This record gives sequence, structure tokens and C-alpha cells, in this order.
Amino acid sequence: ASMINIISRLQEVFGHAIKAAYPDLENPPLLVTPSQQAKFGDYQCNSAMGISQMLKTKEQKVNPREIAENITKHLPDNECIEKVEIAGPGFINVHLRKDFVSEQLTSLLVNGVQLPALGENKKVIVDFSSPNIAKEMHVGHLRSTIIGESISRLFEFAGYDVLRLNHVGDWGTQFGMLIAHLQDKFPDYLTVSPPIGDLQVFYKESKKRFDTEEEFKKRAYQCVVLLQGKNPDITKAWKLICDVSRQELNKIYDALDVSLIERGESFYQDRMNDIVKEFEDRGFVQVDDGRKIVFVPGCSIPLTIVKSDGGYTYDTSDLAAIKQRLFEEKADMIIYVVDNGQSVHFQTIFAAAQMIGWYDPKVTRVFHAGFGVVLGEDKKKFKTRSGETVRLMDLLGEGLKRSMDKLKEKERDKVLTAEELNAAQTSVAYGCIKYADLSRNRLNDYIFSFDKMLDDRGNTAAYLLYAFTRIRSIARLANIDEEMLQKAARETKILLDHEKEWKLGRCILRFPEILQKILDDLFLHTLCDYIYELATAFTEFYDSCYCVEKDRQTGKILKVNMWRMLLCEAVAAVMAKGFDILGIKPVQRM
Ligand SMILES: NC(=[NH2+])NCCC[C@H](N)C(=O)O
Repeated sequence: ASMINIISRLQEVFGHAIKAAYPDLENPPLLVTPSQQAKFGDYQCNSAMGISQMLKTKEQKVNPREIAENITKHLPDNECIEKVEIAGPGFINVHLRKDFVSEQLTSLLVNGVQLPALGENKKVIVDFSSPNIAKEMHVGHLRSTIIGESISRLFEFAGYDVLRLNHVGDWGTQFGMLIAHLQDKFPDYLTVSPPIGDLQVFYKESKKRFDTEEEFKKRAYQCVVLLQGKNPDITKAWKLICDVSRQELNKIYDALDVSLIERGESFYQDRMNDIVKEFEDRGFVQVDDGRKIVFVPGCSIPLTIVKSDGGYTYDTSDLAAIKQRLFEEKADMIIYVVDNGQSVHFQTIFAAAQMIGWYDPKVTRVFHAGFGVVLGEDKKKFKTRSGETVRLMDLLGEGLKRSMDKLKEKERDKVLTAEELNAAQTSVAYGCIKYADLSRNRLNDYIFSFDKMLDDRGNTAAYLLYAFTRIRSIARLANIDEEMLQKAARETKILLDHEKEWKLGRCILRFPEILQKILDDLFLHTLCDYIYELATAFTEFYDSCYCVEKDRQTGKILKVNMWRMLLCEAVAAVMAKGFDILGIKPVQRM
């Protein structure tokens, strides 16, 4: 059995009530939200304010308070509602039954923290990371990677069948000069696998040629046509160059703990020929300067689906890719995690796909989840002085360094070398790199700051991961092992008489409702906001309620309130999932 979405349950209850009080009213508002101040209950329903605002006319405006009255008068018998009260104009304040909350806290402790599955399976495709081969993967790709991983995890946790696609840029004209140069530098590449060093030095080598030698440029353009032509030798060089890129990428994905099925633009090369003919045959194609282009009614720009030279484009592959995901993959949802600079691009592509009838946005969710740019502390584009793209591995390396530094006051002397000399160091470094991104609205520009993100106090992974170790330490330092806790879970009636154990209990039980909202807006920062809220709710609890009494001298225990122990476990279980959804790896000791 799994956690219950209280907002959905409450919406279902007031739903039946409103239908009973006002049977002829259609699509009444059902805004149910958690109360911030315990004064006014645990949840609030505003539907009576919204209902009067529906029936509002020129001459007559019904009092919300009377509506509230009819609504509450028709509340069905339910398991979660203690009592309700009508407040102010017509706010409906909701108090949860103590039994319900207590029992649900127990339920997550015994069956673990988990979501109710989809009634029917659903396939979600998440298109993220997607660096360009031969060019340096940059912080834009980092964001996509971090955000996409966490989205994927969220839908997995929610029971969706998730396909993680790395839509890599491996079909550009970027390859012409690279291949030509490979051929010149390693004339035996066809047999002797060439020792390409850093792909970027090699790119820079061939780009100087590309920019200075007119005749070389021509070869490069031909290599691109031969590559599209599936020429064996040219294709072999393309594989060898991609191989080299792949091993570098795998370093980053392993570090970041990310799993991705590679499926670059090159994957769709056959399907692109069809895509072009299908737009031609349906009459959507216009010839312009030798280019085959497509105007989508409503859009600011046309799609270029074939260049003058017969070469396919980024528009061509996105069109091939969205089509195969709709028909072959039979996706119920496709999520594109790409920088906001490409909004216009994806808006036109989706428009193009609807125009030719590949999907109905009411039946299939197709969603561009964009994100703002990465800035330094100067509010200009995050670069390396000067003024070039920063190696992600360097970025990560600098994280691991600063994390260890933090730890050496003075924790190199408490923890195992494993506990520290990796577990805490890597956990904090990567956690802070992820948390600093995801904890802010993805849409906004993001100031990448090692100092802000590694800070021990406030909304950081450093605070939260530490708060997590403390919460675990309580049962640890009272010798209540995992078998005792599991046992206690099955037997102890969790008690919620204190103000702070009630605040904390009802906060814990909000986890499912938080996640479900994120499935709709794909705003992961509210999950962060909730982890932080949860930590704060815990600290307030702990500072008002003893989990163990040690009785002064000589401070050696002699009392364990097993229900406040369990509360601690429920907090950490929920925090642990949350971290997991964000791709954050909590440690035990730190
Ligand atoms: N379906 C997609 N277009 N996914 C994103 C591709 C991102 C592209 N490789 C870039 O560097 O900008």
C-alpha cells in the first residue's frame, strides 16, 4: 500500500459535496490547498468563493458563505476529515482526523515510501543532456542532464514507463572538417585505430584548417555529403570520432550517476528521407533558394528541412524523431529538456507535427521543459577566462576539491576513509551541484556559485545532507537498530498530541501531493522547497520534543519514546526519496 494524495482525496470529497448541494453546476472550481497557519486547520477549500464568482452576474452576486454552508452540509462520510469550519467570506477550513494521519505515518514506515501506480501504463520519453559530438559539452548540457535525470526519476517513481533518450548532436556539418582532418593526420585510420587525443584540440586543429584553406573547406563539405551518402570509409571515420567522444561523455555520466540510451540525430537518417517526402506529398513544402522549407501557419519562422545541397538539418531530424516517438515508441508523453533559446524551434516543430496530423495535443502530451542560461557571479555567460567553454569534468573536479576542503575541519579524523575520502566528499559535491540548479525555477537564469552552493546553512545540499545525517543519528545513538525500528513500526501507535509532532506529521504526508503537482508543471524546485520545509519542520519538533531522556549525570539514556523515534524514521524515509528523485545521494555519517 502507498501514500495517499490528500489534496486529491479532499478534492474528491468536496467534489461529491458540491455536486450534492448544487447538482446543476458544471465544472465547479475545487481549489484545495494546505494551510500555512495551524490556526486555520490543515487544508483549505476555496470552491465556494470560486462558485459565487462563476454565477456572478450584473445584478446579482451570491454570498460565498451561504454556498460554503450548503457545501459543508453535504459532505459525505469520509475517513480523513475531523471537522470543517467556514471562515471569513466563505473559506472552508479543513481539520484532518488524528487517526488518519497517525495511521498513514505508520503505513509509510511499514510498506516504505511509495506512490500508487498508474491504473494503466504510460510511456514517457525524456530527451535530455544531448551534447554535440566533437564540441565541448557545456553547462547548458549539464542543466539539461541534471534536470532531465530528476524528471525521469520522478515519472519512474510515479510508475510510468520511462525511456531516457540522449539526442546527441552526431550528424552535423560539424563532421566535414573533422573527418577530412582525421584522414590527413591518420592515413591508416581504416586499420590502425587513430590516437585522437583530446577531441577539442583535434577540433581546433581542423577548424584552423577549415578557416584558412579554401580548398580544404571544399573537401570538408564533400565529406559531409559522403557521410549522408553512407560511404563506408567516411562512415568509419565518423564512428572513430564518435567513439572518442563517447568515452569522455561516459566519464561525466558516471560521475553524475545518469543513465541514458544514446540515440543521436544519425539514428534517424533513413526516416528523414520519408519525412521530407511526406511534407512534400501533403503539400506543405515550398522551394526557396534551392531549400525545401515549411511554413507553419501561426509560426514566426519556417522549418528548413532540406538545404540547397540536399543535406538534412536539425529541423529534419527533430521532425523524424518526434514522428517515430509518436508511432514506433507509441509515447503517451514526450518531454524535451532543452535550453529556452530553442523555444521557438520546438514550438514550430510541435506545430508542424500537429499540422500534418501526427498527434493531438489533447491526447498526447508534448512538452518543452526549458531552462535559462548559466551565469557566473558577474551575471554574464558562464565561461572560462577566457573566454571559452568550461570542461564539465573540471567543474566537477573543482566540486570534489572544495567538498573535501570543507570536510577537513575536521572530519578526516572521525570517519572511515570510505565514509569520508569518498562518501561524504562526492555526496556533497555532486549533491550541491545538482541541488543548486534544481532548487531554483528552471526557467530563470542560474548563477553558478561554488560558495553559495557549498554553504552549510540555509537551502543547500550541504545543509540538507547534514540534517539528514542528524536525523539518522538519533536512532543510531540510542542503539535502536533497523530490526527494532521495523518491529516498533508494526506495533507502535504513533502519537501526535504535540503541536510540533502534528505540524511534522502532516508535512510528511504532503510528499505525494507535492510530486503530483510536479508531474504537471515539471517544476522540480518545489520538491526542493518541500525537502527544506520538511527539515525545518523536523528541527522545530526536535527542539520541543525529547526522543530520548538520558537524565543528567551521567547522561546514559534510560528512556526511549519509540513513537518520536519513528517520526524521525518517517522524516528520513521521505527525505531519502526526495533526494533520490533529485539524483542526490545521502550519506549516513558525514
Ligand atoms: N530533440 C532535441 N532537439 N533535443 C536536444 C538537442 C540539443 C542539441 N544537441 C544542442 O546542443 O543544442
